[PDB]
Amino acid sequence: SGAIYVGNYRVVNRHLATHNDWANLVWEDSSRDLLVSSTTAQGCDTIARCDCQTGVYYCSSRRKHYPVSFSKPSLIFVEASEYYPARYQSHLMLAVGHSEPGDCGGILRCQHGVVGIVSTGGNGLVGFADVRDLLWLDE
Ligand SMILES: CO[C@@H](C(=O)N1CCC[C@H](C(N)=O)C1)c1cccnc1
Ligand SMILES: [Zn+2]
Repeated sequence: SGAIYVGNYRVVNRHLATHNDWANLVWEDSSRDLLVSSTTAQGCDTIARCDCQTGVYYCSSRRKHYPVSFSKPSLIFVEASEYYPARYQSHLMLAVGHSEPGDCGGILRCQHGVVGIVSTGGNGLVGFADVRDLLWLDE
């Protein structure tokens, strides 16, 4: 679990969105595994606006933050899970690291701010849904 809190927005994995998220919906995209809902209180996270390929992510199944090198956002084939069939997920970045079911939502960040959140795992790989192109999160 986990979210990004920027401005009056909450960014979560679409597959983990709650009823309150759907009832206060701003934007959602199944192909990216992202959903954004509106919040009453202002958040403290800032979004990175950069081309970094190195950063640090939070892994809840280890209680640890790990430094990683990650690929540029791309269209990647992801295996069937309880939440989606096997399909192509867009705007996804991969790295080598631990990610098991429950780690979705952990933040990946670089020197400029939040880059994205954990969205996929297994086999010693972790995938992150990028948010750096969503410029509207800053206004
Ligand atoms: C977070 O890791 C899970 C994962 O990749 N999922 C399930 C949750 C939905 C993910 C997606 N974005 O399509 C895929 C996972 C699965 C299967 C095995 N190990 C780990
Ligand atoms: Zn950066």
